[PDB]
Amino acid sequence: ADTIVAVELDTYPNTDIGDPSYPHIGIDIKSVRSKKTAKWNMQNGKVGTAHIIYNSVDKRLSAVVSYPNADSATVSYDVDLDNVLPEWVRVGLSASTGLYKETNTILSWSFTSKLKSNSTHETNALHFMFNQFSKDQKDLILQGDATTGTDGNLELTRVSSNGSPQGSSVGRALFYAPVHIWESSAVVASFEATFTFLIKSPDSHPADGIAFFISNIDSSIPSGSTGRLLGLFPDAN
Ligand SMILES: N[C@@H](CCCC[NH3+])C(=O)O
Ligand SMILES: [Ca+2]
Ligand SMILES: [Mn+2]
Repeated sequence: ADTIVAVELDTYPNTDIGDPSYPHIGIDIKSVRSKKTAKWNMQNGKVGTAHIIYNSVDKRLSAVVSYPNADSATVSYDVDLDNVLPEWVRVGLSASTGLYKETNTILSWSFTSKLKSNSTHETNALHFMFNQFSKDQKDLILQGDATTGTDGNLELTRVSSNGSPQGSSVGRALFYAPVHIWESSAVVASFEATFTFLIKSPDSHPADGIAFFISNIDSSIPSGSTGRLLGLFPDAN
């Protein structure tokens, strides 16, 4: 019942649900079966950076994911998000572990949304930036196992004191304020997101991934959306 648009950093290849046979980045429109993917040379224990951009003129959602000293991966999909998402949405980060696992640590997260009308000098805009997350983060909605304040970080999935990730975990953080991605007099609407992330696993096979998403405002973690479903989807349709 939730409507989900997402960019996925999928760390575990579930080839039965259309994943390529490698860690990849994907654009997901209302399904975990990415409309478009690109190989991603994920680096266990390194701080990666994800960038997501879109506008209403190009109607192209794109993402680039990089680490220091490495080539980047990029993926794009032509989609009019005004025909997918409602006029008001929330934006968030989601992550999961299954029988395979990893830390899903967010060190920073920023977002900008702009609606520009045909009115002279009439931009509407939201921008937030989190470089340091705190124990009691009132401008975030945390769902599932997501916690804030450990080392100034957002831990999307469960991690023990000692610092090792737990399997079968799922968590999300959504920005408190609803975001307006369309208005009747808009001539261009754009958003961008950036997050930095540290995926570390004691295992050779980490799972399952991190996603930036945009949903209906009332979105919650669907049942059984641990593991391959990334805390985003009720199933693999
Ligand atoms: N209180 C919930 C969600 C509502 C946010 C209110 N500041 C949380 O733990 O994130
Ligand atoms: Ca997967
Ligand atoms: Mn995938």
